[PDB]
Amino acid sequence: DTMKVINDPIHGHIELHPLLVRIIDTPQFQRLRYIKQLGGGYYVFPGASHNRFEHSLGVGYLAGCLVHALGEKQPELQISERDVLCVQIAGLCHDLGAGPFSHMFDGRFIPLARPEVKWTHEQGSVMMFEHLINSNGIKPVMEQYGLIPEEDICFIKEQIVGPLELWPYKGRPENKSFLYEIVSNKRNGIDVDKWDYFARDCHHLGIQNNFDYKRFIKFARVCEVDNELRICARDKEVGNLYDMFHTRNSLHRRAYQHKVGNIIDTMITDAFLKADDYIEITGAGGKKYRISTAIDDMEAYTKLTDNIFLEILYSTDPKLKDAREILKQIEYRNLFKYVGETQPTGQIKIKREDYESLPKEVASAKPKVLLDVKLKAEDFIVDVINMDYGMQEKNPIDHVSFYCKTAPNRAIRITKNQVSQLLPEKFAEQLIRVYCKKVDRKSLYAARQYFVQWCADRNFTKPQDGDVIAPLITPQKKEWN
Amino acid sequence: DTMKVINDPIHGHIELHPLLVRIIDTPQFQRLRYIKQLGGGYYVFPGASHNRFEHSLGVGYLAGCLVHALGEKQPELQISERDVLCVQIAGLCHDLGAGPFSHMFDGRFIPLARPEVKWTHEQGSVMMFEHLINSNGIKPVMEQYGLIPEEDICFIKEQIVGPLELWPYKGRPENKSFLYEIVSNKRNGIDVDKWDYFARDCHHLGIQNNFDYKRFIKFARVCEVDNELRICARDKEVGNLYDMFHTRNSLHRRAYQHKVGNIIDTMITDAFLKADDYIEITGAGGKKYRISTAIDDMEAYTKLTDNIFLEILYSTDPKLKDAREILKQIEYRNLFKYVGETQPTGQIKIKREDYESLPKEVASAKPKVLLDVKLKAEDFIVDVINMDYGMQEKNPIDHVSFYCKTAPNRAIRITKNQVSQLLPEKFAEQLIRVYCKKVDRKSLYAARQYFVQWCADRNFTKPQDGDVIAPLITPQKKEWN
Amino acid sequence: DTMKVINDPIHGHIELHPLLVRIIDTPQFQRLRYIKQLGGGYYVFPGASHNRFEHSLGVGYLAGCLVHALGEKQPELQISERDVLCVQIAGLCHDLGAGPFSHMFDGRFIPLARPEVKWTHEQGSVMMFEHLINSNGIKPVMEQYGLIPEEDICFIKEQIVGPLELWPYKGRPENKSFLYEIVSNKRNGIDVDKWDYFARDCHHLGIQNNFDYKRFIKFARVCEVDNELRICARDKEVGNLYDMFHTRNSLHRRAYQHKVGNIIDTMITDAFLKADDYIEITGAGGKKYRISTAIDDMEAYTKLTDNIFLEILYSTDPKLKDAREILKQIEYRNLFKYVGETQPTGQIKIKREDYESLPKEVASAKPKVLLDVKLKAEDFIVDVINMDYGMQEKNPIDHVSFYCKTAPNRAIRITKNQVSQLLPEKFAEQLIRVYCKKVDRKSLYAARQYFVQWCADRNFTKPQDGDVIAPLITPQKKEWN
Amino acid sequence: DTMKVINDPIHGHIELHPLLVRIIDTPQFQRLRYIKQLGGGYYVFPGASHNRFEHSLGVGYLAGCLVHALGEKQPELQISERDVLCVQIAGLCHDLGAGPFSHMFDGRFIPLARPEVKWTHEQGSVMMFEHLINSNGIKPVMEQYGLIPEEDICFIKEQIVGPLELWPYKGRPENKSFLYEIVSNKRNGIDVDKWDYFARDCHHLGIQNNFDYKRFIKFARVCEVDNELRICARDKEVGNLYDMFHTRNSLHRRAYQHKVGNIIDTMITDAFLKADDYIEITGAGGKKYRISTAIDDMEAYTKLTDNIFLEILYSTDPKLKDAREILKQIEYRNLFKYVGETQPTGQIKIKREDYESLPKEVASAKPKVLLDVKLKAEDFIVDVINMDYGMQEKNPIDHVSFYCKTAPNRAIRITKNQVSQLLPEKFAEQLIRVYCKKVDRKSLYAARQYFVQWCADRNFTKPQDGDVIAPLITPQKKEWN
Ligand SMILES: Nc1ncnc2c1ncn2[C@H]1C[C@H](O)[C@@H](COP(=O)(O)OP(=O)(O)OP(=O)(O)O)O1
Ligand SMILES: Nc1ncnc2c1ncn2[C@H]1C[C@H](O)[C@@H](COP(=O)(O)OP(=O)(O)OP(=O)(O)O)O1
Ligand SMILES: Nc1ncnc2c1ncn2[C@H]1C[C@H](O)[C@@H](COP(=O)(O)OP(=O)(O)OP(=O)(O)O)O1
Ligand SMILES: Nc1ncnc2c1ncn2[C@H]1C[C@H](O)[C@@H](COP(=O)(O)OP(=O)(O)OP(=O)(O)O)O1
Ligand SMILES: [Mg+2]
Ligand SMILES: [Zn+2]
Ligand SMILES: [Zn+2]
Ligand SMILES: [Zn+2]
Repeated sequence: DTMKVINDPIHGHIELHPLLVRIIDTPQFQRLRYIKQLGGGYYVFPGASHNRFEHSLGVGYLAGCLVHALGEKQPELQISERDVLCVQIAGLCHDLGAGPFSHMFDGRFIPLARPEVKWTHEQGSVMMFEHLINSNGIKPVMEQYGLIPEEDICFIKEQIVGPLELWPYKGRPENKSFLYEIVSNKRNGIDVDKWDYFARDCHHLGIQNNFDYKRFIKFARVCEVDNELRICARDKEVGNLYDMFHTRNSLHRRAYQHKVGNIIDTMITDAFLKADDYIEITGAGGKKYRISTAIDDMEAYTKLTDNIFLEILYSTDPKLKDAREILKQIEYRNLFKYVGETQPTGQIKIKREDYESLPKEVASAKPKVLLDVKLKAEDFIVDVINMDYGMQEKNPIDHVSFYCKTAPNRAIRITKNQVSQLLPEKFAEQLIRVYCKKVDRKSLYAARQYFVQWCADRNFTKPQDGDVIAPLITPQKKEWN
Repeated sequence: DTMKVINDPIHGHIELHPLLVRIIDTPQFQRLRYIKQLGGGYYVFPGASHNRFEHSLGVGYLAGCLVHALGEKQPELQISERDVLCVQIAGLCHDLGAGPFSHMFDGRFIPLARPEVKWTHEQGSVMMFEHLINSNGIKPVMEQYGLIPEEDICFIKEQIVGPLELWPYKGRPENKSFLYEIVSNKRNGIDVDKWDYFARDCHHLGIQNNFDYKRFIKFARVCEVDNELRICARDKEVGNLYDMFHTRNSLHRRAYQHKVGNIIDTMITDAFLKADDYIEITGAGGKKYRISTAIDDMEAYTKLTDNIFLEILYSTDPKLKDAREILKQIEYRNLFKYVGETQPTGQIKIKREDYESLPKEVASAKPKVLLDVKLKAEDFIVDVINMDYGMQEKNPIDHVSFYCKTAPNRAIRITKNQVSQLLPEKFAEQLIRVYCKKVDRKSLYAARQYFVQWCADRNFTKPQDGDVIAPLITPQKKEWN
Repeated sequence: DTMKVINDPIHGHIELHPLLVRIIDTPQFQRLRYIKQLGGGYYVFPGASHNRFEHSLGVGYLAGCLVHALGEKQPELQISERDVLCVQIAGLCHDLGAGPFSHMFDGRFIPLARPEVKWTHEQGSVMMFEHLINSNGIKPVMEQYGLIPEEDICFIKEQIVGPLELWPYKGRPENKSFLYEIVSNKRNGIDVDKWDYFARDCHHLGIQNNFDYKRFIKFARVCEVDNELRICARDKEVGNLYDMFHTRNSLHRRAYQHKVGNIIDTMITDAFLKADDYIEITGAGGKKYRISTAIDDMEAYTKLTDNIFLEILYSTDPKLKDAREILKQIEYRNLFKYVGETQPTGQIKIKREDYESLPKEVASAKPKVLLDVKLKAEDFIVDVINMDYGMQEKNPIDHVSFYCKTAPNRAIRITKNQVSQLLPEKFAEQLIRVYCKKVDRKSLYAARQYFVQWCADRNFTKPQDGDVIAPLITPQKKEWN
Repeated sequence: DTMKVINDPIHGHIELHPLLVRIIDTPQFQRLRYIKQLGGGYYVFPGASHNRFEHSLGVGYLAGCLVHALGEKQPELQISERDVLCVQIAGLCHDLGAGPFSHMFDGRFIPLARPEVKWTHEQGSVMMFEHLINSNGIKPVMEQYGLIPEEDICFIKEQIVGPLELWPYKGRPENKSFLYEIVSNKRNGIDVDKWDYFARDCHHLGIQNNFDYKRFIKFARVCEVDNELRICARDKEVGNLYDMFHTRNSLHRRAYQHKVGNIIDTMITDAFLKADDYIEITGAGGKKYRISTAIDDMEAYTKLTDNIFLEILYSTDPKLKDAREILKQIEYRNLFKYVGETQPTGQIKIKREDYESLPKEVASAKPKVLLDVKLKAEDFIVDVINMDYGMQEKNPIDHVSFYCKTAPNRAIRITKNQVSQLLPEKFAEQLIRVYCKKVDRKSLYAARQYFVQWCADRNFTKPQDGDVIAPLITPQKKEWN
């Protein structure tokens, strides 16, 4: 069979090898048509209707581009078409574990529904990949195209999830180390996955992207670093790399962590939690699963998509009333009310196990103001957001290797002070958003008082609108004035 | 409650008047989030994931822009903000009647499922608008903002569907005739609906748009034409108008009538037909409706979206197997095979009552060829496509009024001969596509022989691949040599 | 000496081989930075400030892209590194013969200044290329990078200008005929030169076209046609090809032949004609040349760019007063006034021999109206423009070869009747613009009367604004209603 | 007479009031067509051929957009069409004082040619505006459109250059203070000039823009701040503001201060210095001026554009030989060699009085390497570049006023700590680039040794490629290891 050409609004005309086509045309891959890339973000940015499917095509394409470029500039690397196909397949299949509304599912729902389990999106992708391969007879097509299914399937999985557990990989040896930096870069976070979603999300959101992946590809080489051949960027391109991470941060501030988008993800998750006992998804054998248990059976998970939303919204069963009602309130735009935003000060970090107690803290605050209404713990929502450069408190550029034009095969390192003094001094912070479920004027007022008092007691930052929303609280706070 | 700003990737930041927001935040309008603008086109162009929702937003916005422009350039027209709001509401609500997969529903499915009924997309939009209004207490909100519900609701409906069936409109008199030309121009098809979907579809498909609606708006005026005030374009802009329709035609040939997109629409429709007896959609009172009859109850139709596709796909009920299988074959990319394309010659038009007889005609033919495998009528699909400039055989530019720079309040007409000799000689044609449901090598060979013989017998145009797919048949037709 | 990466707003990051860089960094090439691509068009479209330099880079690049794609899809063509470099150089240098204001120079100025000489842009490019090579010691660099200067220099020139005097080319044999279809396609006009200026001019003008060269490249193959290996397009891409020419026509209608742009080209050409005796350009040995004779010495022509405009504009010598004044009137925007536009009918063409005589005719007509101030022939300008599909009366798609997917190695032909009846029936037409050098109210009125009467007498098309500018004249002609 | 529509690739179709058209169609304004926006940058980014003309149109337009938007949103500000016209004219004319290659002229050339005179670009623009007005009879045209020349010309000048001397402005009273923040914001640098060149320069450079000015305009209001009426942004837009300045910094890093671009500006400046004694520009009365003295006579400065470059390049006079040689060395791409880049450490700032002594410091350094060639001070170039957020050491966002959704007319302040911990800690830094005029391998090696030795001695930052370009020097510095 022959190659297919496909037209993508981001990358243009992409060539798809017949093996890739065989992989794409399976229920396991096509399911990605029914999962929105940005989930609840679509309910704030109406252009964001794009799905995981097209993004996956993009990542496969981009993975291919990088490996190809590397190969043509450096034939001594012995990059084979087999290598190219494996990196392409890895890029294509990286997101196969996506659940309903993408990262709402693994980031919000599963942690609340199944706290005992260790679930990652990537593990999901490996399992779903295995299921695709075994359910569609892919191994003989792989062999037909020069792949060796054992090592190569191992390699693809390793590209997606990391080492399956000092060279920890089995799919490829150290002299092909660079191949593991293409799809998901565990070392510094610089990969083609990011490059695709920056561009694609920007295209759909109506926000413009300022990162040029093509330039990066032009300037990329492979050099020896610690007895492995790794990808190195050109030294003077370091500025661009800092900008890339800045871009990432910007996209999170403007879109991915938009206050309303997040509150909508929250409400939908609440609906799924109230629906979990009663929704049935039929997997292997005819066995029944729940939304929270579909992850245990790939045939059921294959059928778990954004559809569940609509299944709940359109239901007539009384047992789903509660869930249904919540979704209906989303349609009427009767959302939880944003009360405010604050940050911790000094060294103070908030841990996830402390998240659960935060609404209790806010309601327990004691403002010295006349309050019509007393508010409870369940009236508040506290969303904690980690904003960083992808490596917690670390500078990812400290984990990038560079080359100089005068000696292109010699890897070097570049420190932050060698670049600019206008760069961040810290690379991680927390944003605390507080919302109130009671929508009346007085409850909202009260909630503002509770919130600002709470910020004052914990020495958090002064809310930007503090002097307007709670003028009796902010002045009696040494700093904030 | 204040105005909202929304960020659209096509138009940028749009202001939404609180009345519009009240209309948008209803189940009848939010419903459009679950219907793909281009339906089956998404299975060919992976960027085409956009839904009717954002498009309706865009059209409302642009209607607003045009009316506002007309108003600020010519205050003597007495355009009120009430007029602006009514025009905006009409733009927002024109597609309220969209069914699953947009024009697949009213264009393919409903005509086959219920041939006796006269259902149009627009009338559907009117009924759904009425339903939204009554189910959400909009009338007093309209009144709150200076609208007069009887006249204005009548006006909005008239803008969507035309005269509800001597000046035929009741919502506005002849001296505001131009207002009826903004949302859906029944006279020549030049309206803001088209502008939005050209721009938007081009953005998602990965095809670049070459029509400049902002320029058109800049050059628009209103002049007296036969005792009504109508929209007139600048004379010198006539070329652009021809180009617009050319653009329209291009999009239809590149995207909207794509051979695979159409066969996918055909298969989906076939599945919906096979599922029709068994799917239940709960409408008013709790009464059950089917996919083909949901159009009889707006409460039921509200819940009729692209979701059914998945409901059929995810089903386990044996009664749905047939339907299900069809959808599954789409997932495996086992589509009916494109055999070829031809056109009629001379004066010959194919009428709709004769569509049904075309596969039998193809199935008949005597290719005088080595007869491999015999094929039956039910093995063929024949799709007839009417390609025109929107007014059947008529030139729409003959129904446009122009003004010249030396006398901008004086309307004139421009004939085709006054423009260019490189323009089309005909403004309507028919396209005949033939596919075969038997997908094997020999069946395909056979189908090609039957098809070319059929083209020869009907004196149709010679297929482009004719000399290759049927080399024993093409020489027997002098005209083709 | 390594490759350089250069960033182009149209094509992105382009790689330039050291040989190409050596060619670029010469006075003969850098000269193209000082010559505007669209000449007078910048005085109508303020974004059109781009120069021939960047465009030449673009064409070199695209030429390379096409030949590389062909090579990798079909290794049996034996396309060498040398072939790629020669085609790139051809693209790079196809415009070396550009004169001040580009096509104003060879299209308007030289024919008026020296009607006896045979000057073309292409021959100018061959001459300038020879000069660049010889003045900068390029030949040994060519051999240093694997080129064979005699054969390859011949090949490059042939790519630019066509056969230097049956297989007429000496640079490459018939089995590489396809290489001659890349930079300048004399057979059908489909080349990378067009692709680049379509994209670039659109980028700068602020108008967009819908032609996708990248898609074309994806679908291009080389097949056998008449003992030649020629480039063939995929059959179903024929529509796009027709569209490509539509695009061309549109760009000419909107931008390249803009009425005001053309009148500015006319005025600048007049200033240059009036300046020719007095501007001195120093050529070889120190010999002096004029603007019209610099083409006789490449050392002088090297210094002949748009700069001359400013020299004339900034001059103080009385011998240049006339030239200067004209340019000054351009700065004050006192341009000749457009009076109107009309066309001839079907089978009769106006050939160059009559252009000179057209103003006398207009002034000669006797419009039965009160006109106080009579105009002479010298008060008029008549610009007639040939609009075609690039091959006079011919359909260029009749000269395109195609292949179908069932047999990609077999070239076939496709007729207009096989594609659509919505296409043009004719492929060439003439446009007549009339201007008046007298700019006062009464002179303008008079001019309108004369012009419309002239249209009436000659049975040309009715001017679009005819009933407005000459309401006393149009009633004498029944056909015009 | 009437308005003109003009098509700009950045802003689309702009309307120009007849007064603006009158101002534009003068030699003083049209002059801007012959001065490149980015000067020497065109010799690095080939798309950057745009001139000051189109940019000035853009700023006029945007100024109009902002004042207009403020006007419809808050009629209580009493913004008149007279105010709108005056702001448009100021935007239109802010750059009239541009010299050849824009900021090369006022930034490099004039300080070297005439260090005694105090010339700014802005004062230049004011003088040139006065000249335009007086030489073209603009005043009665101003009066014709409702403007009052005495007050209004003053207003325009004040908008460009600031107070010509409580409330320091005379053109408009304090209740129109916000009008002075539109074209050139002397308070915090947030103005429409920046918005336009960010967008335009990005469009031409092939760099993508990340700032959304339209969104800013939607969220802009006027509020009372410290007994003055100022433009305030919505609180939540604070992030966008920080990003805006980041964007600015990025544009300076990638394009405006590109090392090769700067060295090309440097060489051009030297050529102008060697040409100054010999080039003649004819000013008022017939008096002769130099490149360096043309600023003393507006009639002469009108004729001072990028043309001088070509005059020098095309000259034959022996007295200009040296100058000529320099330009020729640019054409052959024989440029001064970039040696390296470094920064001071800690609190150490380099003072401007010390710039001249730096090449001497570098040449005086004694690297312990065996050198063939010794270099002198005149062989080195040391470029010190101030990179900041537009207000030297200050955070400009500390000089921005914000408003909250709950009380849109109550201005507030927002501190850096209320926004993010990932923001710059410093807002100003110094960049030191070193180049060598000797271009042979050995001199370049030597220059590198001298340079890195100098960096070590001054305790500057370690050059990024230090260990590669100078491996015998870097180990001597503990701080660098
Ligand atoms: N004229 C066009 N311009 C831009 N994109 C197009 C055009 N036509 C189709 N596309 C898109 C749709 C697909 O995503 C991709 C490939 O389409 P296409 O070439 O029509 O494949 P196809 O499979 O239907 O034809 P075939 O099987 O005969 O090769 O490009
Ligand atoms: N920084 C941004 N840049 C571009 N678009 C944005 C940005 N932030 C949000 N958007 C989009 C999302 C929405 O479509 C639109 C409005 O967003 P936003 O201003 O955040 O409204 P909001 O309703 O959440 O805030 P508020 O109610 O306080 O005014 O702009
Ligand atoms: N950060 C950037 N982003 C986009 N384009 C850039 C950037 N920096 C430079 N450019 C452009 C300018 C040129 O057209 C092209 C090449 O520039 P550049 O990489 O700086 O080459 P260079 O010759 O100055 O460096 P070097 O010789 O050290 O390799 O890219
Ligand atoms: N069809 C077009 N599409 C886009 N831009 C155009 C088109 N035609 C012209 N332009 C540009 C060029 C100018 O910048 C601007 C105005 O052009 P145009 O409307 O033709 O002015 P004009 O002065 O020649 O006509 P007139 O004086 O008769 O109204 O738009
Ligand atoms: Mg809001
Ligand atoms: Zn991903
Ligand atoms: Zn529509
Ligand atoms: Zn060209």
